[PDB]
Amino acid sequence: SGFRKMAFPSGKVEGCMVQVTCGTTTLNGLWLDDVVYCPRHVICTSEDMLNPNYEDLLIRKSNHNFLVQAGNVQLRVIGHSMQNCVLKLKVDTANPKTPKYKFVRIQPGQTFSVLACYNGSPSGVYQCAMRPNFTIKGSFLNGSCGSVGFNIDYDCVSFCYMHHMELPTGVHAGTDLEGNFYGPFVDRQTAQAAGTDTTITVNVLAWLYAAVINGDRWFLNRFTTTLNDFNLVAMKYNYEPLTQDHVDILGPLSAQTGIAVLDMCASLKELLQNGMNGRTILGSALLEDEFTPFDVVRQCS
Amino acid sequence: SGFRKMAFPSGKVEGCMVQVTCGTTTLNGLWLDDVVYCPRHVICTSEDMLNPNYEDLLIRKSNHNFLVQAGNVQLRVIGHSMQNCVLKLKVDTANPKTPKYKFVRIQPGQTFSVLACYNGSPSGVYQCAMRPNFTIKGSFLNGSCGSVGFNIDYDCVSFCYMHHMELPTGVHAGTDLEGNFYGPFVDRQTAQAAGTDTTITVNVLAWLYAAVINGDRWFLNRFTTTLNDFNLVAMKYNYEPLTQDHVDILGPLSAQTGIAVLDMCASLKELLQNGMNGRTILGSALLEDEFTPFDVVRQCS
Ligand SMILES: *[C@](O)(C(N)=O)[C@H](CC1CCC1)NC(=O)[C@@H]1[C@@H]2[C@H](CN1C(=O)[C@@H](NC(=O)NC(C)(C)C)C(C)(C)C)C2(C)C
Ligand SMILES: *[C@](O)(C(N)=O)[C@H](CC1CCC1)NC(=O)[C@@H]1[C@@H]2[C@H](CN1C(=O)[C@@H](NC(=O)NC(C)(C)C)C(C)(C)C)C2(C)C
Repeated sequence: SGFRKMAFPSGKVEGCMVQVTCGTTTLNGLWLDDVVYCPRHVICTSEDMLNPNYEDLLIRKSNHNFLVQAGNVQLRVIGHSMQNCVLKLKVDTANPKTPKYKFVRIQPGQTFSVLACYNGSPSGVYQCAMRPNFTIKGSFLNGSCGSVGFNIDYDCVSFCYMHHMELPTGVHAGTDLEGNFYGPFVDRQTAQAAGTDTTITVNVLAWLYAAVINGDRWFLNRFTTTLNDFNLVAMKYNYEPLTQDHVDILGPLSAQTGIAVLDMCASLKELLQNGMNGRTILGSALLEDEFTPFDVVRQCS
Repeated sequence: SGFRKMAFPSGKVEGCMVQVTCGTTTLNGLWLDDVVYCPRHVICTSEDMLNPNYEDLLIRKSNHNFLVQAGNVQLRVIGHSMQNCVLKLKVDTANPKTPKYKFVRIQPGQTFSVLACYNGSPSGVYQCAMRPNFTIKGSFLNGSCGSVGFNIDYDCVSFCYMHHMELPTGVHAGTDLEGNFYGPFVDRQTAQAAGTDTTITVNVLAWLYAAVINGDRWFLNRFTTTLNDFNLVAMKYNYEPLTQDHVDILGPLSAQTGIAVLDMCASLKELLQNGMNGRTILGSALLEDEFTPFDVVRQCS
């Protein structure tokens, strides 16, 4: 019983966090086998970041320009390369705490846990969703760059995010672990517009199913809608369109609760048109959209 | 920038979680040095739990009645004792992953991270507050008993909660790590009334300071109140009284933001009397009360 924003246990990732220093710039790195991954702008001075040519900046760097600290132990860099927006520092020692892992590039609307780190030391863990506009609403201060986002499936850590930058609205942007940014952003200190964000409709529906599983039921009704009629209301309230693939994904939850997906859409439509009128769902006065259907099944086990 | 419900990194606790089986009952245990701590009702059958005499039930148990599994390895119990509502199983092996640790009994309104576990395997981590009525609003399913709550300060894990039971409202109750329940509850399957809960006033104020630190400022005003006048409004809205000790604790946050504690009380009073009128604070449409002043200082670092 109960429903919380639940992150994955962070131990397997904690053992991979290191500190990377280049000149006067210090941030976090991810130590897997004998490679340390970190944002490539660790090689930049502040005046470099305004319009950097990373090829030129890196060609002027040597292995001894990179100071990597794994706790108390300093790791010797024996090689460096650049992949997209990440820097790969080959080190002399294989991380003995390397878990079974993969790199994955996630789709918008998917969730992951973030291990916030500073100077290579983990500070906290929390859940985030990749927004439809490919930003994330994290909690990041100066020094958090290189912190990673991840999911776990049995004994495998799927890394999906590395933190690079903060947007003027206080939201955050970064890359997959192969250095490709999510969204249209670039690692250059220049005006960059984030797209207008939207609400992740399939996640709101999954969260409504979690509420029913936990006994929150006041929002249900006997009406129904068509998938096409629901999407016309969703468009008005800046919700993402619901597809039949979304309906199929919500299959197991609909079967467990006995509430057809299109029936739950009718209840969501009324919540959008009427509001909640002083009531709450799972302790929230807002419609919550950073729980995936998998997140609900996992926690409501 | 940003503000999230942030749990402590869970790695140090993950290495302590084991599985304890007694007959047909299986739950989680905490393995520290050569002792395994778990809820004492692991020795109960379902008909025992309706009105158990734990002294009689335990006197009929032997060491070989306790099956402890640490991952793949089975731990041999060489001794057992009962402390309040916890069972202490002495094992033949000292846990090599034992962190620096303490047992602490927390005050209501304090927060902690929970590592939800099933069959000795960590499932997720989230933040909880000890409610004024000494329940917690966790996320616990069958098999989660023995999961622990904790805080971390540098390299020391302060354990403060072990999970025992679910209340009919879906809220949760448990003990400190020395077996003393929080609140009036007992580990017996009998009607037990939880006290009427209240809102943790000092935490709401801390969260309002976090909002100002992050640029959420619409709720401020130029009014002020007296501590006595504020507490009269707090009593009407089922908020806990604010003490001068609470005011002193909010000192560092008030100094960082330049907003006097009693000035923030005036803004909270207006939020209570008027509502938020379709606005949000730190992404919430409700006044949030499970962030302590320490939680804010830690995350808004
Ligand atoms: C990390 O590298 C770190 N050391 O933790 C750092 C985190 C930020 C939080 C303040 C310091 N990231 C950057 O410094 C990042 C590097 C330059 C500029 N960066 C920013 O995050 C800037 N944002 C920004 O200019 N955003 C746009 C370009 C306007 C959209 C800050 C103004 C927040 C510093 C680069 C390469 C993007
Ligand atoms: C744990 O021991 C476990 N194995 O995970 C278990 C968790 C609950 C969640 C359903 C199983 N806790 C108990 O079984 C606990 C043991 C008996 C009864 N318990 C309950 O949690 C019951 N609650 C309850 O009766 N609450 C009161 C007494 C009405 C306030 C359940 C009805 C939820 C099983 C004891 C000793 C309290």
